[PDB]
Amino acid sequence: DYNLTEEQKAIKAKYPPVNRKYEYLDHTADVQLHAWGDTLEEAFEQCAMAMFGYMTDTGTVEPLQTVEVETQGDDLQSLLFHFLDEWLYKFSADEFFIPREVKVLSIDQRNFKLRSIGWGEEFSLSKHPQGTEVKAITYSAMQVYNEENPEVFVIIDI
Repeated sequence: DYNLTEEQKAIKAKYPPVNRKYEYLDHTADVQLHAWGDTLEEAFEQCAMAMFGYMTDTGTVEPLQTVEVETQGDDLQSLLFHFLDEWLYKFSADEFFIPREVKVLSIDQRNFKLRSIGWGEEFSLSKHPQGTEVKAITYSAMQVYNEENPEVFVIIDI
């Protein structure tokens, strides 16, 4: 939860809220993200939105521009890692993109390939509430469950 300007509240009211299927467990130097959904694809996209949700109130981001992230791994855990790593790099460099919403179109469970898409705009300290900088994705405790109730767990450094 953040404190919003009047302008930020107005943008949040103009766009549909994103359903939140994630939660945080805070520690001194890192945070565990837990995300879930009806599909593994939904658990992945919720994990990405949980990550960006730690940096700002993504409800205040306008869905002006579209950005695609495609990636591969050697298993589902490393696929998740590189998926989050690539989205974090879209934010931290180049176009400094912050997604309001992320969608995972497909995960190839055989080859560990993924296609995803996000809608958003350039991050800006004046338009977007300041949250906490995500310094890195860590790989020490990736967890992926891909049975009846898909869910993922990841630790990010702050």
